[PDB]
Amino acid sequence: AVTQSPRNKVAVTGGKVTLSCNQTNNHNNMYWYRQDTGHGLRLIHYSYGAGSTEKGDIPDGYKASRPSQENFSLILELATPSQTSVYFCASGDAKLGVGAETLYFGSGTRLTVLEDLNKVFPPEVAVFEPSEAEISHTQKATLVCLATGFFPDHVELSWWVNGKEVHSGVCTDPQPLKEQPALNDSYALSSRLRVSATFWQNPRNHFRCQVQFYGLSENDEWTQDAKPVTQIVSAEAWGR
Amino acid sequence: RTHSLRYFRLAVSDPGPVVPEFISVGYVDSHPITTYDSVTRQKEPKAPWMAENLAPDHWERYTQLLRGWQQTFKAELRHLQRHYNHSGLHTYQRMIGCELLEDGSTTGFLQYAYDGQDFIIFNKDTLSWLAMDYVAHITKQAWEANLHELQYQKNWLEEECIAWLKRFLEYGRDTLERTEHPVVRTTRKETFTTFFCRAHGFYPPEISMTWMKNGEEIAQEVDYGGVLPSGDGTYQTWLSVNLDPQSVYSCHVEHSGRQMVLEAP
Amino acid sequence: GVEQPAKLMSVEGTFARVNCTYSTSGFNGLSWYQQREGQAPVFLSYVVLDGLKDSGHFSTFLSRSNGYSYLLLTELQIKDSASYLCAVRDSNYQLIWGSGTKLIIKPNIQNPDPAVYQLRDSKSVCLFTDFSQTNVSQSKDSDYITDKCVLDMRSMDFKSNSAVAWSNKSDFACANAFNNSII
Amino acid sequence: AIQKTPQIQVYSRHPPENGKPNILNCYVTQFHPPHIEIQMLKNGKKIPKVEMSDMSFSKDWSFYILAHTEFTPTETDTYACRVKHASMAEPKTVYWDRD
Ligand SMILES: *[C@@H](C)/C=N/c1c(NC[C@@H](O)[C@@H](O)[C@@H](O)CO)[nH]c(=O)[nH]c1=O
Repeated sequence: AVTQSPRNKVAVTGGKVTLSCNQTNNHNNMYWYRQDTGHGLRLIHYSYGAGSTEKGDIPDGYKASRPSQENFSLILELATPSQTSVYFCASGDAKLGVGAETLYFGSGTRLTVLEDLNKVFPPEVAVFEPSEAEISHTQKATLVCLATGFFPDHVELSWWVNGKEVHSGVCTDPQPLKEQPALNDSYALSSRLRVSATFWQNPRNHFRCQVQFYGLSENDEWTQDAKPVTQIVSAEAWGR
Repeated sequence: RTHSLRYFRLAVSDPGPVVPEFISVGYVDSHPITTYDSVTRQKEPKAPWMAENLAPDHWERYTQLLRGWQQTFKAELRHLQRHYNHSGLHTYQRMIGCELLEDGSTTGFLQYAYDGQDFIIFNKDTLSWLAMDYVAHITKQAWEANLHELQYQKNWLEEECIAWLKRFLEYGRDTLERTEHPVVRTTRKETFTTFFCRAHGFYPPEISMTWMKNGEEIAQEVDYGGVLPSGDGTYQTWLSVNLDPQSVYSCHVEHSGRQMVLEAP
Repeated sequence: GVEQPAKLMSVEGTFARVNCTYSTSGFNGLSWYQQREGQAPVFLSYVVLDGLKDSGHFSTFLSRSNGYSYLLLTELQIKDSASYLCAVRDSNYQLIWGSGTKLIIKPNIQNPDPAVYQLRDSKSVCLFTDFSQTNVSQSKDSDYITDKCVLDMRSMDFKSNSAVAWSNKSDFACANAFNNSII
Repeated sequence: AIQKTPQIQVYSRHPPENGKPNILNCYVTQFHPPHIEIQMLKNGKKIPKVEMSDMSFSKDWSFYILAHTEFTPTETDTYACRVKHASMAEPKTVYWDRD
């Protein structure tokens, strides 16, 4: 229905960031919100039709344009760290009056504006084998994967057992703990996978912890030493 | 007494001169307060007591809504002309508003019109739309398919609309409750004799004129001209009585507590 | 303009009413949205007249004069643990968004076996599994404690409360009596 | 589709006085469709200072407009108000009467 591009972005202070939105629902109204911890959803710019563009509650430092009916891009001419937020694009049918409007939100866009891109670190995945005390006691393995030392938190952990993305016994931490609370803090995230010991006894069961990291795009500058670009890091595991 | 707030909308399929494609004008007690049309693309106050009490934010948000509502309203005219297989010039009109009567009993109305004739009428008590032709029936079933809207309509027509009106009447109470007394004179137009009793320049458009025969007899063979507007915000009226050379006529005029009796030669 | 709680707790399989109290100038509607962690808000219910909207697996009440509405969520499961947003429409048609209430659902465990295991690394993390009233706390020195998590092994009726604590060396141990200290 | 014949009413804003300046009105009402042409006349010629009010709405789905030109009445000069509307195949002219 409603999609957003780019899904994640890591910009520098004083850069050009264009967050575009596209809709399939034939709606004349499209919006741009930002969700921050203390405040609720706050409007930035909206549009009631192709070409028309109006201001919202926070138009400071933000520009928007609706080239076609289906597209309403949010332009950040001069990027600044105070614009780091998760942005949401919405839609609404203008035929249902102006009061009964049901906003159809697109998925988030995690934007992070940094002073120096040298702080962008990719994660390090470590997969831990179960305990024999668990198998003798619970008869369920409860494996654990740790992804430590990544910044920003634009990551997504996923388990891939024998080529299939399992979602049964997976409870990944929803919020990644900061390594130490000092501004850019190189968060780490944990996740647990709890399979039956029989699934662990067979040495043919292949276990893996995949962490997708959304970092610097290829159209960046990393002339110093590493290139922490968008990559997938995983650590494998086998049964015993 | 009674007070009302109405918002009309017009859509024509031929934006000719002196008639824009989309017009929307609000009225309070038959007095223009607001205006919008596709030529200006901006909501503006039609009364000075509207521009002084409504902050510049109220003239910036409702413009955006009207700009969106303009696209919707012109779209609905196209959709109807398809159902009727109509081409050329056609009118799509809308009336919405409430009126606050004396004794507190409020009402709420919302109805559409196509080519001057009623098209569909909303019932805030039954939460349903009334259709006049089969095309209006297809509209009814589509509009009655989003209960979020019908319930929204009832709230505005009953709660929200009155709050605006009470707010609006307090604004320009000096103008809406003004009192200007008439200039009443009597003339003589003989047959090819008819006496005329004319009043001029009264703002409260409720004035009584009764032409009295002898000392006490209401002349029943009289003619009446309505309270025509003048242009300066005042009104005017006249009344005639075909006389006969009898061996005494007097015009009785009362307006806002000023009663005046006039001769008649 | 719109005020809302920030937290709510209720047992799995029971209900939870989430409140909303607006102070807008006018009122044209009240809409509830569900936003769940990384996902985006999903419309739930819209209410503009006074009364209760029996939508089935949930309900919505509105009091116009009091300026108050609550969402009654029933037959709760784990997937329903999210944040709930109420937005009200201004007299000039502006959505005033609330701060959102984070509803957390307690996983009812039929066999609480509080046991802390030590996972070998193939680095020794510590797992605190099978502990609802057992509240965990991020604790101690600079060197890491996580919070409770619910995994629903769909093969069986298993739903275990797990937690993982690790430290950068420091010669810590899984048997280190933590501040939670459920014992 | 549906056309309602307009109602032309020519009068003066103030009591007429032959020699004293005044203003002559033309109050056209109860007409639909809203497209209309109004011309005021003086002894046959077209008065070029006709000022028209903004078109107003009515509860009965008709429209009304007030057209007015400043003038100076005499005992000989005649005035009228010509209106052209789709409800009529020819323009209708109404002359002013003072009495
Ligand atoms: C600004 C004062 C102009 N308002 C205006 C309106 N206002 C009423 C409108 O809010 C309701 O009709 C709507 O909520 C119900 O759908 N209506 C109108 O038709 N034209 C106007 O200019």
